[PDB]
Amino acid sequence: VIAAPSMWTRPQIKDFKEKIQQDADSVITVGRGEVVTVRVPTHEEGSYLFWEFATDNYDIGFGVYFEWTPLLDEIVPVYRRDCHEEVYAGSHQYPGRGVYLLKFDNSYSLWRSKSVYYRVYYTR
Amino acid sequence: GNRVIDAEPREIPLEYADDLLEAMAHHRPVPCSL
Repeated sequence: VIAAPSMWTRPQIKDFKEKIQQDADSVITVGRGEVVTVRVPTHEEGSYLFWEFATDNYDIGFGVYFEWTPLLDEIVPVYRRDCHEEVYAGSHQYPGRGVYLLKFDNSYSLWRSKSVYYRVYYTR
Repeated sequence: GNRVIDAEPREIPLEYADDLLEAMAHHRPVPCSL
């Protein structure tokens, strides 16, 4: 079937951001009421997905879906995360060949844009 | 209220290994569902 993911946190948020900042495409700017989907294909040489993310001043909705290759599976349901006080991270086991959809939901914010610091991984 | 980005999964750097030790030392599980 489909394996449950693990999700955790850690306090080194200023450290994390400084490493990520150095990369151009590892920092997204989600606008007012915006929803930025990040399509992360399964690596043919991989069996697990990992993710790290954070923001600077405000929270943001975050969840993860899985697209089979339009059949979807809700890996992590989209709820708001306090990724501005601690670094949010998690892992999940590939169920097959597909594309992970990392949702950064801001639809609920009428005035504030969110500066997302993120990075994705994989393990053999 | 929508935008799609494409990103390849990177590989865990060997440099950030001491970063995984502090993680496990401080990793505090959170619920996936609230």
